[PDB]
Amino acid sequence: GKYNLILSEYLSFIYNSVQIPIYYSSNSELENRCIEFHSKCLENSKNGLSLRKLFVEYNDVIENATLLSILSYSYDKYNAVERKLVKYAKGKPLEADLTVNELDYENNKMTSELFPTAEEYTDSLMDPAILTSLSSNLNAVMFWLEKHENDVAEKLKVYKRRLDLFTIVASTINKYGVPRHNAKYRYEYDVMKDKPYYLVTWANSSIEMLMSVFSHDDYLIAKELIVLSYSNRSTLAKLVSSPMSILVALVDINGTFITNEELELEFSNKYVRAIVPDQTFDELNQMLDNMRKAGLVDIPKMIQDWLVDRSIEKFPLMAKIYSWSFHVGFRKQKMLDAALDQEMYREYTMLIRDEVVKMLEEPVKHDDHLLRDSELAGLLSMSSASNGESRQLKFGRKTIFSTKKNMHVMDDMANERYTPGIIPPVNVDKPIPLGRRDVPGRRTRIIFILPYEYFIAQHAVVEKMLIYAKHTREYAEFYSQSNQLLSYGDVTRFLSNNTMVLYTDVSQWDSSQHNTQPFRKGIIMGLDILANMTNDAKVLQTLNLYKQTQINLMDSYVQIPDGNVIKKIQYGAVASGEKQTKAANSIANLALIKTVLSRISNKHSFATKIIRVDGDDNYAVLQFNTEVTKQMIQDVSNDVRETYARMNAKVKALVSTVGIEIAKRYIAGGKIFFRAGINLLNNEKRGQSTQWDQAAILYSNYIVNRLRGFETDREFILTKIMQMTSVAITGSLRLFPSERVLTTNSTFKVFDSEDFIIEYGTTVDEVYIQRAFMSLSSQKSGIADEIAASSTFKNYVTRLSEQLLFSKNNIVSRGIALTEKAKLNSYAPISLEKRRAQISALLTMLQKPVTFKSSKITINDILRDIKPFFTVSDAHLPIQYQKFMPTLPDNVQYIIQCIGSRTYQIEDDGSKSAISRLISKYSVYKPSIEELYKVISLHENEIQLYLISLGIPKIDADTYVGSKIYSRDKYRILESYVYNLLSINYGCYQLFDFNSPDLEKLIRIPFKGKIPAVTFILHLYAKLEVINYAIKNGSWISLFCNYPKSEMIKLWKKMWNITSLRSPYTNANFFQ
Repeated sequence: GKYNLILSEYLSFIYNSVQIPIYYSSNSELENRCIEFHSKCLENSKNGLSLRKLFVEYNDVIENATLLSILSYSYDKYNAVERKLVKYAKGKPLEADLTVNELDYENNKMTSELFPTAEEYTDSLMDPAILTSLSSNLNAVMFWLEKHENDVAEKLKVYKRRLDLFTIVASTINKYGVPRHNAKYRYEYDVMKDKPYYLVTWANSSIEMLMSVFSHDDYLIAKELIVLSYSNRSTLAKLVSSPMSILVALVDINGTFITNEELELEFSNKYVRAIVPDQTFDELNQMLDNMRKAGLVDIPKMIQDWLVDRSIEKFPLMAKIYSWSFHVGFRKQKMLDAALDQEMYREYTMLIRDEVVKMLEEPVKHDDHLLRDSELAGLLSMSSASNGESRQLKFGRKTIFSTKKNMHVMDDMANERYTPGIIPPVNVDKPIPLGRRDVPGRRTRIIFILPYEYFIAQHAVVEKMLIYAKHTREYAEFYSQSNQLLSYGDVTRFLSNNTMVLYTDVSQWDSSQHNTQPFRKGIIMGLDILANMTNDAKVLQTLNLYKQTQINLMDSYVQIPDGNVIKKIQYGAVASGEKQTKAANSIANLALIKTVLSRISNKHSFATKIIRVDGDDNYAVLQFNTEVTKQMIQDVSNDVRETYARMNAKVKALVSTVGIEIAKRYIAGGKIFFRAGINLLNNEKRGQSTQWDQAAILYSNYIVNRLRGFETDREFILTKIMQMTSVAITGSLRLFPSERVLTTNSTFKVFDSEDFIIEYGTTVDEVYIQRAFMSLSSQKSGIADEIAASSTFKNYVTRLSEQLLFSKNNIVSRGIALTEKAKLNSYAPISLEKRRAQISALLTMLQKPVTFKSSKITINDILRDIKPFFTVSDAHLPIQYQKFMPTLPDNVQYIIQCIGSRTYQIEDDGSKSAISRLISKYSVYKPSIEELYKVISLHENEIQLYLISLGIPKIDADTYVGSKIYSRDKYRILESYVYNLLSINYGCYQLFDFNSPDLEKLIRIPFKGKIPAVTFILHLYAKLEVINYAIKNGSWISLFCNYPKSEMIKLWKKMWNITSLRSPYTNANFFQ
């Protein structure tokens, strides 16, 4: 409820020249009052008359109606930012030390000194790539400063620390003025030329950090980072983060959580003595010395202080610094510099070849259907296919330019130019265009943008590969529905005073030319063995074509931009951009550690408890037949590094007995930690999302950081959302959506009125508003239709269908057409028409609704029914689980202490149902949870046709439609679909154990009717209600269900007619 009020203070703060609160009500008479009040308000304003009496005269509308939005008319130039900033510019501007960076352009020189002409200029190295302005961020920060001006006690100190810091930004920015942005939120050469190139991006990173400062430690860290970042744009994050890799090895283990035979977390009071060889301390000191040499003082001191005792109790600071380092910004170099960095592998290539065969040995011999119809699968998959180059297309009677692979396939199929049998060359004749990957602290990487022939030639095989990984534990990232908690648990498991954990960073090795030969050689060698396992023409061809993509890649060439010219150098390293990138890289990293561990054994005798490959890291737990000593650790560590060295692998390999550190997570003191370094006011690249989507993404990012240990003041986040979600009617009229519009569960939801708690319309006004937004959920797109009617498109839909279906499929066919129609929204013209349509509708929608014949049922409606049948009563749950994830906020951590947490993902796609498995056994088609949901709920006779229409044998189709499993699936599909609509796998909930015995007690549900569907939703609704209460109140409640038996049948019917909601909030979770 505080959002609507904060919004007014902000608008009053920004404009000082009128505000017109717009209300609405499900009630008819009240709504007329709302209409009258709005009119009188506009009339008084357009006469310079007070609205004070009017607010009293319409107290009823203020008190009972729902605020829809706040109208704002201001006749100013918005140049107020220039004026407001001077009050804080009373400081000494920062002076960029143009000596800290290797590459000259990474130094905060003057924009002109890097681009003496407007024709050579490019924001490609500092572009915030976000749909919000630096001008806005400044306004937001000053607004908060004013509000917390008279604060007292500790709140004042927070204000004090922030006021200081903002002065640095204000002083430095004032020296050159505030960079004015254009409509596309892009900063041009005219504004930028007379100012430091990295000025704008730096301001965003600094503003973002300072509005996240609370404690004195935050201030110290933010101050050092904000100041050094101004000149260091390439090693600050790496320098600050390097120590953590060693620190984890230091903290002793006093009680930790492990994984048991049921793959679930379980507390163990075990104690493990961290044993660190003297040499490790030197390595740590060097990292510290380097930090000091780079101008860092406070941060190095803090680590140094921590090093006296190395207590897990005072470790939060080390973690806080580690997360903070990323908020400096991304390292955006020049394509060329990024690209430029680029007998013993006998064992290594052998393992890769063998691993390749195992993953496909069974599918190939049996003559798996997918492998046979692989090419068809690739076409269906094209949607989830990585982007390609911007080609010249022609649909129907028009010409366009698309970068989507599916569109290239349509045009190519039409003009008889579609030839998947022929896998284009990627050498000097056909140079690979290049995509990039920008991350904080690490060097920029390139991405191959190969033609679709490559994806199709690879999709089926990789999917089969991943399946093997799914049931293989070595592949931490893929194994089961497992989350990182299980991986965390596996390491702690065996840790004892006679075992040492060996972690290794291998990110550099993936792009090592030394690596590329053994790599492709191993995959192909394996492919040949696979071919010698079958005779199937379909299988051998798909198996063979994959072999071809590897050979073309063996010698690839790249189009590296160098100014306004596109050079072409011979690339000889394994870059990413393939379909097998993630899976193949995993196979290689695993092969690598297997190879290294095998070599070291010749000297030391250990036991391989576990071996793991997870992303850009790999690790293992070895057990020795004697207590581990510093000397033993030193010997194993040296031999490991030496072995990696012999293979010419630039990798960072450490050894410990208590912790580990890898890109996705780090374990220190038995506890689990996840870096909270997601940048907020600066993005990696520019996409095609809207400001609203971006606002929801920002909130989403804010939530993940907060859960991980970095908290940006919510008031600031709220203000940004206020700026980003606003809309302009005229040049002086800007409309700001209210809290209800923004937080309600609709197609326009941006955030939760209360963090970690998702609410659902529990009032008539909310339901009234919810239905209205849905009406204009999907808008028209003339262009999108032109192509839908285009022959080249129709043939495409029909061609795919005529290869999948045997009999008469329309349920599947209707889906394929609509799927494609949507698969075109990326193409700017189509999406752009949609946003404009959505906005105009939204502008009027905010004004007047009423005419909407509701008939669609959503999750909101089902819950709306159940609520009235639950009797609440205070209950009590004692804290019994020790905190294993320290950074978690208190309210969220409290739930875990009482009910615990999980280590798995809840099936929410329906893949675990028999029907889905059966369709997979015979068809390459992949029905969604939504389609399966509609299909399972059809008449037994229809299900038989649908299964057969997809190639399913009649004996099998008939056997299932009756079997007990078919009915069982019915519950599972609905259960899977519902979990999906409840975001049970995202946000905060994904952490909680919804089957906690402790939570289960608080739910008192008498089974008046043994109807699996109704019993399920009532229990889940009860669990969510109880948990949300704990999250917001710190205490518990017990829920008793007295749902009518007669009513249950009505409800059960409603359950099978639920419409899924699409929104920025929804997209934001998926975005993660």
